[PDB]
Amino acid sequence: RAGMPYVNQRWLGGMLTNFKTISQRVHRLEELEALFASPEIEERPKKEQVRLKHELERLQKYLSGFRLLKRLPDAIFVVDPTKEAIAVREARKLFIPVIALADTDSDPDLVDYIIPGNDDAIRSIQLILSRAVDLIIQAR
Amino acid sequence: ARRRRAEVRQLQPDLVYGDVLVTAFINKIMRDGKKNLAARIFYDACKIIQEKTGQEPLKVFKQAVENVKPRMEVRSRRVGGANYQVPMEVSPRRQQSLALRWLVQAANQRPERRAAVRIAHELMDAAEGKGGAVKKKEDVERMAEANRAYAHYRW
Amino acid sequence: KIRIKLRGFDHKTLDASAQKIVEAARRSGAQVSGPIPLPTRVRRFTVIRGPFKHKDSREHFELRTHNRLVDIINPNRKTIEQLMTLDLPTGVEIEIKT
Amino acid sequence: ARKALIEKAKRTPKFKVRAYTRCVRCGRARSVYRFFGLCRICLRELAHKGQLPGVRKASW
Amino acid sequence: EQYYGTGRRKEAVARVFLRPGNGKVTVNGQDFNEYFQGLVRAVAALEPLRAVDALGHFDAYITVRGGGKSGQIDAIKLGIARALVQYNPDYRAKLKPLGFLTRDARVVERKKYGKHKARRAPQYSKR
Amino acid sequence: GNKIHPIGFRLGITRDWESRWYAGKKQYRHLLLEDQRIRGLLEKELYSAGLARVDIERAADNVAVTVHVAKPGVVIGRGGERIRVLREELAKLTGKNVALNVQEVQNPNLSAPLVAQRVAEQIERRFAVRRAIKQAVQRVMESGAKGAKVIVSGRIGGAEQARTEWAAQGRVPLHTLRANIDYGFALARTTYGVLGVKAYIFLGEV
RNA sequence: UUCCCGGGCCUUGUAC
RNA sequence: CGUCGUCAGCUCGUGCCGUGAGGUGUUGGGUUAAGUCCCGCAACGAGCGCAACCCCCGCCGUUAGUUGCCAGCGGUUCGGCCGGGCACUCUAACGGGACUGCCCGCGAAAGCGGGAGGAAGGAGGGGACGACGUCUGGUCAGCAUGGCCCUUACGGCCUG
Ligand SMILES: [Zn+2]
Repeated sequence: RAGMPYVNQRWLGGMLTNFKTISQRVHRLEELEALFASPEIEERPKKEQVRLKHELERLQKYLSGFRLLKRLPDAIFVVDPTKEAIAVREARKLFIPVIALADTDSDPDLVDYIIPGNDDAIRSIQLILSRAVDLIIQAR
Repeated sequence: ARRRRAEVRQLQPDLVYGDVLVTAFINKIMRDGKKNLAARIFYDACKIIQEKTGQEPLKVFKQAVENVKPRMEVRSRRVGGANYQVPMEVSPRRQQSLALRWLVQAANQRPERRAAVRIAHELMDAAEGKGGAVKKKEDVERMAEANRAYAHYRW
Repeated sequence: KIRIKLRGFDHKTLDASAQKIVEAARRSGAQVSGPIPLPTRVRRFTVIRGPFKHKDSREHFELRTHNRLVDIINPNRKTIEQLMTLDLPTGVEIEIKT
Repeated sequence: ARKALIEKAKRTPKFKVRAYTRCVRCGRARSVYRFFGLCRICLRELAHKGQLPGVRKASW
Repeated sequence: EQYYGTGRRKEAVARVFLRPGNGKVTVNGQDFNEYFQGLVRAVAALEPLRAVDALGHFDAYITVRGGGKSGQIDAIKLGIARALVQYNPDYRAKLKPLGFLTRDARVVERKKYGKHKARRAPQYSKR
Repeated sequence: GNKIHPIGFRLGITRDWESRWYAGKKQYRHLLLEDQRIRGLLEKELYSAGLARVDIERAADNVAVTVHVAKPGVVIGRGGERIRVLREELAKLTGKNVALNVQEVQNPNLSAPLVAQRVAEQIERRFAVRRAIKQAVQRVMESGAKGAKVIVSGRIGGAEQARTEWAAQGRVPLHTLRANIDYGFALARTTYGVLGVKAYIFLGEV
């Protein structure tokens, strides 16, 4: 419910420091997605089609949402700064400001803009994220 | 085998009797892949049984089968370069295997000139409880249960 | 009443030649029997891959000949002149027998 | 596979039975086939190089 | 009127023709029993008949070619199965579970170079 | 080891026979012998021209020879005289009115035999082996050529011990049938013996 | 899968 | 060309760690015939590998019926023998079909157990295919070639 990308399955190690390599996978996913919707699929007998289906499914699961990033982002929003410490390190290394919904077991110093709250309790995340996205939409 | 369980092949039941034990028996009689000859031998033998002994030879065959069916077997074990003929339980499949095997070898062992008469005599005697196959079964049984001290080697 | 023999090593060019002949004949008036496929003949050569020893190598090669039949019925004169004129592919071999 | 041996096989040897077959490429006389007139090694090489019309790797 | 089935097993091919009648079977213009004379497995051909309370309704004309006697019988079996299926589809519901509508597809394996016959390696000793 | 011929593996599909004609058992041997003789003569002569392939066709008591050359200028000559004598040669060798034809290969960097003879000549001229191989593979890679691989046999730089060099880049799927991998072998003769060079080039699929 | 033979991978002591 | 061995392994690009040699990837849990696949994991991929693409066998269909075949017709000196017909087998070419595809249940997933439809059911059965390399492996007597050696002889021709 916004133009902003997201990562919600598993943070692949090196989405930022190795952005080009992951962009290669983005391109690959684009090419597959184009191919399956093309009238040239009558070649490549059924079994190879099934293999390509598996490949496409995997890339769709993992790389969905990330596809929107045509280049490096402008900021990062993380639910848990500790669970996603790798993303925090990458953002720090590439001078990308960090927004975190931290808790009692987090490091405040590693986040530029910190929201002291909860990481469990679905209600809390719902409220915070809803407010944030509403502020995003309103300011466009 | 290291992974699988080696599924048992399901034999096609015999035509005249509609039985699988008969098929297994005739298969065990087989040599050089001559099915027709083995079946002819079996049929002649059962006809001889019918003439000599009043009742149907199917029942006498089966009765001999569970007569010559053992329960204990001794198996070798290699611990510190020594032999340990531990007794062990036999599954019904294994029971059937050795039963049929002993029956056939004993049939071939008789001094009668014709094969059919040999197998018929062995069958009737094994049904009664005398002959080579029976004596061998009590042989293996007495070899078993005589070294019960080795039973701790569960294996 | 005229039988047309097609022999080849490559089945594709043989089929193309047979198709050309049948089409040309069919255009030229009278009907034809149609392409009759015949059992291909196979020659086999087993060799030793090694130049000196290891007689357990034994690579295989095959040479197969494909056959056709046309059997044009009710010959027409202009049909006849239509034959022996159409240039055949290089690989294909032709034979005519009444 | 001496040269002299190569030319010795190309003359009528006064009788039929003395005549035999030599490889037309290397002069071997041990594994020559009537159909091609080549030894097994030369046959294999030429088959692999694709210089034999219709001859192909067999598998069935 | 023609109830037809193919039947193929181990290189043997059959052609079966069932028609209403008193239950007379003939192969190659000869009696069944005479043709497979002495073969204990002959009766292994027509249990597809007795499975469906046939053997009293159908006269059979069989033309069978290729393979050996056992293959002959198996081809006949599959042929009659297919013909009975062609007669009335419902029979399938009671034929398939018994294993009569499957085409057995095990043939002679190709003899392989380096082996005596396709599996058996030449004996070697004194390692 | 002991990889098979990449061409012989694909005779059925993606590759085609060099010789295209039919003959019975009665006259197979004679045609094959004369074809071999023709190929020998042509390879001996036109080496300077940069020979690629020799196609032999027969239709009816006649031969249609097609020659793939890097530079047709050498073969044809100043006003088409050379070919004439060449024709005569073949006409003298086998008296069945042969019809010589010349075809020029587009972008000679994408023909394995040409790369092979080039590298062989480099070796014969006492070049540095490794550097030459890297240069060759890079040159092949520049002109599309989805894969390139070059192997040199042994006896590098007149050494006492033979050794394979080998170098490749791109995709070279030798195991896939639908590969269309072009193959070329050349032999180089030097003061210290013979060297073998192999070149594989991978061009698309299907 | 205890043992006989032949392999693969992961673990530990003394030399290049 | 043989063998390790049709064993499953051998590497690279970019990014991360360490001052550096280097490491990660390629380890751990599980599962496969497999570095096959899933999850976890500072790594994401790629190349040679495996698998697939190719051939044969197994089911069906469309073109094609002579030297192949003979179900329903008419003769037959009763043997497809003739007249006759491509229904069937076959013969070849082009395709369809098998994909854990559907259902029940068990698992976080790869998957597992059991069913149905099918000729075939969980790499359907074989073939061709041999990775980086090891073995100073084999072959100068298939051939090609470096260096030595002989050239009234170690060359060549006949009989035994
Ligand atoms: Zn030769």
